[PDB]
Amino acid sequence: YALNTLQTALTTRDSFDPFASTRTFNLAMTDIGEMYFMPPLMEALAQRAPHIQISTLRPNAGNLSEDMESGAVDLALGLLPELQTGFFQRRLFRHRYVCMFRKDHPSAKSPMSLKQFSELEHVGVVALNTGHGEVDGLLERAGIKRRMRLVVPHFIAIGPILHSTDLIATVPERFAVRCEVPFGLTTSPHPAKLPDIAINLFWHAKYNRDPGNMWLRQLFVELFSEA
Amino acid sequence: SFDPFASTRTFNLAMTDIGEMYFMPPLMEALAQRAPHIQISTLRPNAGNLKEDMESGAVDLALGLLPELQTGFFQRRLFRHRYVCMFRKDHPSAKSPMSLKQFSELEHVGVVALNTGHGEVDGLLERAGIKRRMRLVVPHFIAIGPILHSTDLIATVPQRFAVRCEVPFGLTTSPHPAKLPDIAINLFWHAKYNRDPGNMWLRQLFVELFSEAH
Amino acid sequence: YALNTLQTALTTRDSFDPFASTRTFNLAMTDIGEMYFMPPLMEALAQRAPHIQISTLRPNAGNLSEDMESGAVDLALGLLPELQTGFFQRRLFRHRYVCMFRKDHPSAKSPMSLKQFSELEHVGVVALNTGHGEVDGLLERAGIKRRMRLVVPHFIAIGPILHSTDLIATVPERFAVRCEVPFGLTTSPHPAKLPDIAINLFWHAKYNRDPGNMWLRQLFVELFSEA
Amino acid sequence: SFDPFASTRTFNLAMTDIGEMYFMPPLMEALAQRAPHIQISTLRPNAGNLKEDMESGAVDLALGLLPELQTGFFQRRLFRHRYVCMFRKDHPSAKSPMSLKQFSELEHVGVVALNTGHGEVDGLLERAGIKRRMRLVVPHFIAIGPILHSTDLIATVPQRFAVRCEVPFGLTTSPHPAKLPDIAINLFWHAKYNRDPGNMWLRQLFVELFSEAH
Repeated sequence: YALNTLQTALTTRDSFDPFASTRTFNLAMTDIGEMYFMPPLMEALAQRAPHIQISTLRPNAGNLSEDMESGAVDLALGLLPELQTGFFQRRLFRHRYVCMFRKDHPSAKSPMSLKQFSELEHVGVVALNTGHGEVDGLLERAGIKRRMRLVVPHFIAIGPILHSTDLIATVPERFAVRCEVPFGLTTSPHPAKLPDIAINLFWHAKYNRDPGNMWLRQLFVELFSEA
Repeated sequence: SFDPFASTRTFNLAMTDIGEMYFMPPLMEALAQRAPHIQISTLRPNAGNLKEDMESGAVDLALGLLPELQTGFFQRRLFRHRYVCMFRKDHPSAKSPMSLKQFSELEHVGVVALNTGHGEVDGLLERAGIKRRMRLVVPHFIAIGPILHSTDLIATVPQRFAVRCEVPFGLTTSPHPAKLPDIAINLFWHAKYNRDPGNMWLRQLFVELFSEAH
Repeated sequence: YALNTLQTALTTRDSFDPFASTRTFNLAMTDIGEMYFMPPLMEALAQRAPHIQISTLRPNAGNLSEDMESGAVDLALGLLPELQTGFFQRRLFRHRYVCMFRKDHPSAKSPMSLKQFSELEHVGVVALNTGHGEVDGLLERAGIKRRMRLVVPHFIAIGPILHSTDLIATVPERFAVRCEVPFGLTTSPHPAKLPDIAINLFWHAKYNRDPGNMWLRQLFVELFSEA
Repeated sequence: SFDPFASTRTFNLAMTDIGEMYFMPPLMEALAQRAPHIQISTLRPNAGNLKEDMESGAVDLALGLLPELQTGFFQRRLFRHRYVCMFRKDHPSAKSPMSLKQFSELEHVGVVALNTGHGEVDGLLERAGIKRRMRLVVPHFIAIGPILHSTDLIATVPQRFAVRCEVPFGLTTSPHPAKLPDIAINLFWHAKYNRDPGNMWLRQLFVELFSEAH
């Protein structure tokens, strides 16, 4: 603790010029994260730091905690409960779950009732080891019966699937927003009581005062923080 | 015997994220009318052990390149797709067909796509001396559509991914200026299930909707 | 399947006279279940079947599935997702979660805000391997910070604790109802979005047509079913 | 050293359900003013391995009868409580002090309370020839208060449980007509933590609020 903090503060830190910097920042995030964060982020970086490189990865890949300590991963986004001691953290926003289907669905309504929700057919996404993976069990434990026509491991094909079928889906609202116009889809408030999931920004304490890290962090907070 | 309109069976299909985006929408549309009570579920080829799960009937069919699947597996060509180059339709400079000169001047989103046919792309472009300004690297394909919509980035991408993205994200494609090989996409099943009537029927459905032989 | 169903229907079944029956029914249920079900149940049985014996047990005790097959446990109540094939089932109601504290609390309000909820101190109950055990993680995953003054494994002492302190608790609403008057406590709607939990009545298929089982079942449905 | 008013420490106390209901309300009331920033957490003696968890500091103190805790543990008597007999105050016939004759005529809720001092009760009443009409048997004590409130059942119950239930559930007690032994309730700690200042302080708090020596 002590000999580490005093060492991380006595070393000369690498200055950061956003206009000139050529450095690569590595960020951890889920697929929903990638699709939500990267478009506005890359748009902003085009005007603010034109020569940096961004590279993303999923939290499960590599060893996240240790990669963050060594500087190999600069930031992490999501829920990530395993990041505690050694890690600073800051809530960006709360995902609220919502209900999605195609705009010309023959029966689906907004606001959808719990009764209709349970009559209709569904595409589910497993989303293993993320907070969205908890959704199927939350619904099962509320005794909300679901005709599960299709289950997929991840979110990539949800938009296209809902476009061509009468299936409905339970998705984070920021996913639905990135999907409504492109695939011709509406949402409804979720008729089940689903809990929100907090999305946080995490950095290791070694880089709490690194100027480049501080600069990217504050960007994330600037673009994505609702607080 | 196997009756599509009454069957209540669960089929378990292994495919990549491109596979899922490409096969599933038209497949589910077909099933709405042909097998209203079956259940489909997908998984990635790297999830679990694919060979063993297919021998045991946990996984009914696999879609993709999949050179590992040799002995004990039948396979049937479904299509080849080329790599294509993608960008937003109102890109300030990008043109179709795009030149190698422009390709190398412009900024890119790469996707790593590890343990997949699409993961060879970066290596093949390096070895051909094709330099690339890699602004953004991502592991998978989910975010490419929206990223391209909101930036002046360009992506190298399988043609059938581009088919699912062009209209939705307001994008255009160009034939790829680099000499990239085509990717064969095959339907796979274990020998044990070669004559299983339910397998046969779904196999035949995939051929019908996705085979470009004829 | 087939040789079992035809065997369980060709055997003469034991008649049931509620007024005369002297038989012991064994029911599985959680502590919250015991406190909610047993008082009204025993009250009803005093007038309907005065000579039967009831005995309860927790689902984790013994081997529940196998004990139900053999007739050693007659019924089970709760969520119990492990009971599927071989088991009939019927939803009694849905637990909605609620917020509890003493009626003369200096600061607590109804309806409590999410902000106050997170300012105040809490008693938590772990409730391992039940749906109520999921609550702490649901709140953690919504980024709802909680000053956890006290944690207890089970619900027994919640009423008394809330009576003598300024702690608040997150409890099923039927628990709160069995507690409000006795311990001088109010509730508030929960400011967090918590999912309901379904409470079901389960019986094995061997006893689907046993008259005694059928009789107790229909009693549970009669007293406790909100549908 | 150890400073109550600033300490931010977590103490982990093993006790039964009666223990929890009895000790925790007055303990938490005392701490509100004496140690506003500590954290308490409880568990049952059967949960985990108690001996090993106390040696390692996972569990700071244990409250109860606990004859297993011999070598490596100090202990201090806190109180003895008698068994008592409980029923609703407007019971149609039940009287205090209750006779053995009435006790055996009336209907009962028993609690098994396995692996606990209170679990000996059923056996002791059988061996004394005291017959009992056991209408309801439950494993634990949670539901007894409400059950007694809504029925004409009677329960044999530790006196300190009855102390927590009498007024809330509108109940009365009688000294028990059977010859049941008292239950000693002791405070326990591992030898290793005999001079740990934080342990010492909480130990002393328990003695202050719960010791009936003086």
